[PDB]
Amino acid sequence: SGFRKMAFPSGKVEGCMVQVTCGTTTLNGLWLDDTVYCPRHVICTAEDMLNPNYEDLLIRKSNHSFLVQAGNVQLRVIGHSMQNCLLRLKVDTSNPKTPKYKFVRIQPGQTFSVLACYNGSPSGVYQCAMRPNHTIKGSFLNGSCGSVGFNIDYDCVSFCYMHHMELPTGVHAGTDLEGKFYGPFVDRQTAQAAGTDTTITLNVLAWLYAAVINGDRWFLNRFTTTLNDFNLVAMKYNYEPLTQDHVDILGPLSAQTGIAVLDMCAALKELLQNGMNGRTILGSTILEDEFTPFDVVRQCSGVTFQ
Amino acid sequence: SGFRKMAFPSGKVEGCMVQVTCGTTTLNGLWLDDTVYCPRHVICTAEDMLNPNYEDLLIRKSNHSFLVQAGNVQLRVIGHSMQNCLLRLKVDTSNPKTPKYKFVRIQPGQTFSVLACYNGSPSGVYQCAMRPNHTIKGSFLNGSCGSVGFNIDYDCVSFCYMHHMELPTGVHAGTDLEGKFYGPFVDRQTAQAAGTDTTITLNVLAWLYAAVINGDRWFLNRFTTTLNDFNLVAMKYNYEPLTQDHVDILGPLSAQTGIAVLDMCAALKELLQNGMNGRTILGSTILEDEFTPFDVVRQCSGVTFQ
Ligand SMILES: CC(C)(C)c1ccc(N(C(=O)c2c[nH]cn2)[C@@H](C(=O)NC2CCCC2)c2cccnc2)cc1
Ligand SMILES: CC(C)(C)c1ccc(N(C(=O)c2c[nH]cn2)[C@@H](C(=O)NC2CCCC2)c2cccnc2)cc1
Repeated sequence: SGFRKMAFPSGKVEGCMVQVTCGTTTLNGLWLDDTVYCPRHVICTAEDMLNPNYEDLLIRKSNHSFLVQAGNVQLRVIGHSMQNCLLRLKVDTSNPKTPKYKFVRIQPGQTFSVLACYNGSPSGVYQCAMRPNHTIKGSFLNGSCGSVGFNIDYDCVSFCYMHHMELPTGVHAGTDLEGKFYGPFVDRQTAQAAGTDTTITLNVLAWLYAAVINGDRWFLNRFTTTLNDFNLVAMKYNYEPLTQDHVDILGPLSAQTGIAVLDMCAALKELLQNGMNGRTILGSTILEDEFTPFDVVRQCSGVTFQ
Repeated sequence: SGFRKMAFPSGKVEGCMVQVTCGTTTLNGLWLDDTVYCPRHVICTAEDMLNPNYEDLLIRKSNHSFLVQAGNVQLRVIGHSMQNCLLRLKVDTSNPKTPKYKFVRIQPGQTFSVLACYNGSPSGVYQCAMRPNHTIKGSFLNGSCGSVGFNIDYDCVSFCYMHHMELPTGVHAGTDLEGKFYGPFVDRQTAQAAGTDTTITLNVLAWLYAAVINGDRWFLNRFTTTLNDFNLVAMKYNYEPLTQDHVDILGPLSAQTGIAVLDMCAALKELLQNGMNGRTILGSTILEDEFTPFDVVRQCSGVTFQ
């Protein structure tokens, strides 16, 4: 029993974290086989983060401009190239701890684990959702850049996020492992701000199903709704519209609990309109949107507490 | 910026997890040097968990009654002994991944990371507080027994918890790594239930200091309180009394923010009496008690956002 934000075990990623220094700037990098990936802003001067030209800054560097440290061992850089907002540094040693891995680009609403690192040293792990506005609600201090986000399936690490910067509201922005930013953000100091966010409806529904699996039904009702009628309410409460594709995704959870998706939508409509009346669901006084249907299936029992 | 429940990186512990089987019962064990630690209830029959006599059950076992598997490798048991509610199985191989480690008994209100494991395979990591009633609000399914809790300081793993059982309310009970239960619980099926819990006042105060460090002061006020006057209110709201020792612990956070401890206590008194009026603190609509003063110092910047 229980239901917590649960991260993946971080050991396979810990063995990949290194420190990269260029000039006076140090940050984290990710060492897989004979390549080290890191944010390209490692080459950026202090006095000009307002308007860097990365092509012009990088052509002025040699391989020995970069210092890469794996623990207390120096890795010699033998090549370098820019890919989007990442640098790829070729090193003279293949990481003997490289796990089976893939690079994936994750979609808004999907979750991943973050290994927060400083100076190439892992410091903590936590689970995050990619918000609809393409930010994450992380916990990062100066020098956390280059920390990565990932999911693990059958001992294969799917890397999906590298941290680049903090926005004015204290939330975080970064790229996939091809160096393409999530959202409309850029790697320079500008006035950019996160856009308005929205609540991830599919995840709220998944979490209400988790509550039923774990034995709680207090918030159900005798009503149903049409998709369109629910979406009229969702707009009023800044929830994402529900689509037929999202209804289909909830099929297995609906089958395990015997609660039709549109019947759960009617329960959610009532909770939005009337509130929770001082009660809790899975220990929470608010509706939670940072668990996906997959996360619920991963964590909950496959047998409902009827 | 940000503030999350952050676990320690789990890799040093992952390399210690093994599977232990006796008869038809399988659970997790912890392999350090040439010893495997696991719950002694691994030797307990299905048809008699109501009244096991562990001395009488264990004398009927040999070394080869126990099967220990580290990944796909079998470890031969060459000795066994009971220590309180743990079994210590001596094996023929010293774990080459044994980290620097210690066993510690943690006090109520203190936090630790849990590596949830099934069949000796790590599945997830999360951060927990030891409640005043000696339970934890974990997330554990059948077969999670033997999963461990730990903290990490300068690459030394301090193991503090091994999971034994789930109580009727869905919370979890276990032992230190000497096999002594936290709380008044026993390793058999009885009517036992968690006692009434209480809110960890020292942790709430630490988290209000975290909110000031991160830049938010909305909940402060112009009042102060005496320790005794605060404790009268704490009793009404099921908060633990504040002691002078706990005031002293808050010294460094008070110094970093310039807010005297008893002045923060006055802020907390007002929040208990008046509520939060629809506002949030560090993203939360409720007062949070699962971060210790040490956790706040570990995670927050050492420079207040003034
Ligand atoms: C060069 C530029 C791309 C503009 C950049 C500058 C600073 C940082 N940041 C670092 O900490 C860092 C830089 N180099 C090594 N570390 C911090 C940051 O984004 N500050 C913002 C305010 C000014 C510019 C952006 C930070 C703090 C906490 C978490 N994540 C990042 C990142 C990017
Ligand atoms: C023998 C006894 C000590 C009574 C015991 C029995 C079952 C378990 N439990 C297991 O899963 C297990 C046993 N052996 C290997 N796994 C589960 C459990 O506590 N059920 C309770 C209801 C009946 C008895 C107690 C469990 C579920 C989820 C999380 N944690 C534990 C533990 C202890």
